[PDB]
Formats: sequence, C-alpha cells, structure tokens
Amino acid sequence: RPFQLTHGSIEHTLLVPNDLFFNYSQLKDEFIKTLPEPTEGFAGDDEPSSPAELYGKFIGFISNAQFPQIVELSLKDFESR
Amino acid sequence: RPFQLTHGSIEHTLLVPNDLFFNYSQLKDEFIKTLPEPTEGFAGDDEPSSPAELYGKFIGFISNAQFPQIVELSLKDFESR
Repeated sequence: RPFQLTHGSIEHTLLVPNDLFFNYSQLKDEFIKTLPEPTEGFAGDDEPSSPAELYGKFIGFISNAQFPQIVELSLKDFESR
Repeated sequence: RPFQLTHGSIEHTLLVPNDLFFNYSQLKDEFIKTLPEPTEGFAGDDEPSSPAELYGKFIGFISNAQFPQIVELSLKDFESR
C-alpha cells in the first residue's frame, strides 16, 4: 500500500509493505509536527526543498525514535529509489 | 466502521466492514488526488456535484485499480443505498 510524505508543494510517495503501514504512520505523525511552515519557495534552512530532501529528513527523524525494522527498511528504500 | 468520502461541501458516509477498512482507505487516498478543486457551486464538468455522484465517481475509480472484492462490494453497496 502506497505511503506519501507531504510538505508544501512537493511530496514523496513510496511503497511500504502491507503489514508495516500501521506503525509506519506513527513515525510520520511525529514527523509532520517537527517541520516548520512552508515559506516562499522553501528557502528556510531547516526546511526541506526536494523530494530527495523531504524523504531525506524523514530517514533522519526515524533514527531518533527507538523503533527499528523501519529505519533499515527505509534505508534500503532510499538506495533503491 | 463508517467510511466517509469527502469533496467540497457534500460528503457520502457509508458503512464498510471492519476487516476491509485498511485497504479500502488506500483507494480513497488515490481517489482524492484525482479530483479538481471545488469551484463555485461544483459546476466543473469533471467535478462531481451530488453524494450519489461523488460516490458515483469513486465506484468508477476503483475499477481502474486492479484490486477486486471492493468493487463488487461497493457495487452492491451502491444498489442497496
């Protein structure tokens, strides 16, 4: 089932497995409140500005939350994508 | 558990079963990005403008996605409703 990270006018849709999507979403709910508001062409320094960058921030966020078997799965997902 | 399709100022709430709601929602996530913006009384031609019409578009969308046992279930749901 497809998963979609969203921020502003750019999104990164990736295919997570079926029996992970419940607790894959729990990391994204903690992720969207860590990002600032989209501002005038994404020129804020802490704000991501590419789908490779917005999914790049999410792969850094999920390593701070003690919840494995998603980090290395999204790591191999980052390399194949 | 109740399911709700939304677009604009009209919605169609329907009762899906318990053990379908996970992958019933995956079709709706692909559905909401196929509809345009609500415009001034729903007068766009590709835009639906009734709950019988907004659920009428969703029963057409899920036949393009190769994912049975929901199409004929929403078909009999369309007839009984």
